[PDB]
Amino acid sequence: HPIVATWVGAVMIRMEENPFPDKKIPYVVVSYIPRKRDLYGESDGALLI
Amino acid sequence: RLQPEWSNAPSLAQLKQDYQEAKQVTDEKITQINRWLDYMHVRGEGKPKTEKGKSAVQPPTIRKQAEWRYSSLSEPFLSSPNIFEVNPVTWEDAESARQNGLVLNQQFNTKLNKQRFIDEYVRAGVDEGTIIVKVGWNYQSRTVKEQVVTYEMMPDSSEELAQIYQTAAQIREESPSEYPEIPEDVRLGLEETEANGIQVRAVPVGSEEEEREETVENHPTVQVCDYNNIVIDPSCGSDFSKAKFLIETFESSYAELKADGRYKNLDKIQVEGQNLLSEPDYTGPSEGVRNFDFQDKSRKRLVVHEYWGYYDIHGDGVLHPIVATWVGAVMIRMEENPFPDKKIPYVVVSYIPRKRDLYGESDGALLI
Amino acid sequence: QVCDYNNIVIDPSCGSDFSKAKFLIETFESSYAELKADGRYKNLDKIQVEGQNLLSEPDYTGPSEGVRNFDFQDKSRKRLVVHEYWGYYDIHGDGVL
Amino acid sequence: AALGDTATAVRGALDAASKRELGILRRLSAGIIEIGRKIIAMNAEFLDDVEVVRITNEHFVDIRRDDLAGNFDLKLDISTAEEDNAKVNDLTFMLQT
Amino acid sequence: AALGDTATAVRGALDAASKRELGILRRLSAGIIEIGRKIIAMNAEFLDDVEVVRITNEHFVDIRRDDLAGNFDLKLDISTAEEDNAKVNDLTFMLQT
Amino acid sequence: VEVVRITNEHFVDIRRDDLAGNFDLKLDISTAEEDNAKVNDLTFMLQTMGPNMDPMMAQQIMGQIMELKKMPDFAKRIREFQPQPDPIAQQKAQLEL
Repeated sequence: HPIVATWVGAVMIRMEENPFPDKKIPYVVVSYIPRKRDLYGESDGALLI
Repeated sequence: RLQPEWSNAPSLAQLKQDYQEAKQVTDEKITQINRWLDYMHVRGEGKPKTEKGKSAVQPPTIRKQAEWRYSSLSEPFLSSPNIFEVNPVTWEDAESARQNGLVLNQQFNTKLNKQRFIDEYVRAGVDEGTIIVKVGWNYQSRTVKEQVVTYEMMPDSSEELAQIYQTAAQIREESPSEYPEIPEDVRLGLEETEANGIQVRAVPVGSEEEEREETVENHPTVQVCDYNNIVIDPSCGSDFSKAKFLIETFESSYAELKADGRYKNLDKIQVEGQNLLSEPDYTGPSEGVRNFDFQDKSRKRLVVHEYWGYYDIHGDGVLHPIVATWVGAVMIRMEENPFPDKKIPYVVVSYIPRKRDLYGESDGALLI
Repeated sequence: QVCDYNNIVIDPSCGSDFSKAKFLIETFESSYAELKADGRYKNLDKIQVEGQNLLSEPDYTGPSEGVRNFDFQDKSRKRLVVHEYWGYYDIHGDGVL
Repeated sequence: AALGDTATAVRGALDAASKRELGILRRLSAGIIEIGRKIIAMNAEFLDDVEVVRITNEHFVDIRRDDLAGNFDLKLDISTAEEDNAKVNDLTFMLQT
Repeated sequence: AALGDTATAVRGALDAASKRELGILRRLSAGIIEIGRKIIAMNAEFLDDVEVVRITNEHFVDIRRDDLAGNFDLKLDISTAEEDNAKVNDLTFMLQT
Repeated sequence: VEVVRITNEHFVDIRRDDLAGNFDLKLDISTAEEDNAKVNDLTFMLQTMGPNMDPMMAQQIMGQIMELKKMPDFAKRIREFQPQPDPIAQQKAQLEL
């Protein structure tokens, strides 16, 4: 099930199911230059060193 | 036994037996492609060995070339609002054509990324020589809902009921999409209004019941693949319409397998086993990820083998299209091919053709 | 189908017409199940599929060299070599082809 | 070649380059078309009439059981803006005259 | 390349550069579109009808409970001035004739 | 029945003398420029043919342009369309009287 849990130090402050209308993670990841089977891309000037 | 009516069903021994005899062929091409890849990225044997006290610079040129071809290849697909375009053949068509075209275009636009897909497509094609694409269907459900109600019939007829029922009939006629969104009581009274006279009014009563599982997911799926986890019949020449078997190894988890309701014997897996440490196994995204795990028994990673192909299920000496899926030493699925077209759900495209061979050649295979 | 140029033999006396060539022979590769499925053959039960092993000189020149070692060991998908001969012949004694 | 000496003398180079790219483009297009045909075939039966209506907002068109992937009534090709413009221009012109 | 020898011989360089930039532009555009769709989905329910009316000054349009992020009735894309001009020109022309 | 399933027209009988044409068919490679030439010729010669009778023929031509431009429904509807005269023949009868 889609859940969210939030804590500080050693105390749990929040535990709940996902509250957004679409039960997904509220993040978006975009890769500038793609790599083979990897989320992170490559910077523009990665070959000019 | 999962198939009591199959006089001659394959056993796990024969499947793994055929699996071994084809790696002996695919390993050559895998090493060739690895050598090609080790040059566009200056790694391994592509890194020149130089003495201490002298330079070690190395200008990339294969990557230089590929960068100027990726976009010019990928553009003619994404430059348009939608990819496909369907036209009728004979005047009998142009309704089915329009409907199917609209459905397919919407599916590609929304459900599938199409962007990541096209990018990976062209990139793998350019710098590996061949593209494999896996086509499948996803269907998730079981999310039960509850609390039905009950309406009592009532023979009260009036003028407002006639107006509302006329409007609802007009809606059901010209905008069928919006018809289910009208209230349930007035809807059911409306079909009662043709079940008998207009007297029907359908006063509510109330009830409760727990049924009617909802289809949370029902759509197609398209994944590209990795070229290290796929083995094909090598006797096919270059047709792929005559290849007799294809084997793919991938990675999944117990919870995901259970959620996808297409498996049996799920309770005899012993998920405290594989540890993702076996030779022919899923070649992970990188090397560091080989040490990662979940230790939850519900999200622990497993390795699954799939075998699509043809076999002599009976003794008649006639081949039938079958699929068999197993993990570790336990057979999880054995069935005939379930897709409407009894073929292997894969598509293979060769970038630069070779004489009587499925695999192509990479773009920068001659610039070393 | 296009063909491979190593498995085809033509009458060499035709000059360059191919409308006067008298025979053409092609060697290809198939399997017992496929032959049975294509309903155009007889005597299929006297083949002894435990034979050829795809190891003969004029045989089907495979796609590569590595594939020569591949086989199925199923007796229904084992690979065979088949010769075909199209041409003209004096079936009767009339001396008419 | 000839990176600028005459307007025509540079047109040939780009022409040849594009003509060479065209073959690869066509191969990839064929692959995409095949994927699309498979997807249509699967949509034919796995999907429900109410689901199709929810999208099209038109009365459901029945399905022919003979073929499911077209091959008899559908022509499938990659759409592009210039062909769309051509179609619009043809329609406008031929309506107006 | 060819920083000035012929009007055509400089058009190719800028063309290739722009064509290369276009892919990165498209990836970033896809990211923005995804963000927008998520925002629409959240607006669907967290926001009140009186609040929407206060902005639109039109009678509230009901909401379909099946989908909240469109995916069935909305097409989302980046707006640009040239497309706006094209739309205006089409409207003007086609009204006038 | 197989041919009808494709053409959606009544089956045309077959001549037993020849089966590969050689008497009634001319076979050649089609190309876009020849298609354009044919369309242009049809359009021009329709637009300036003359007051020649049998408007059925003009309908046939126009339907052929539709079909070449890939709107078979419009093509069939036009080619089967039957013009109908108004009630102005009353004027001719009354002026005769």
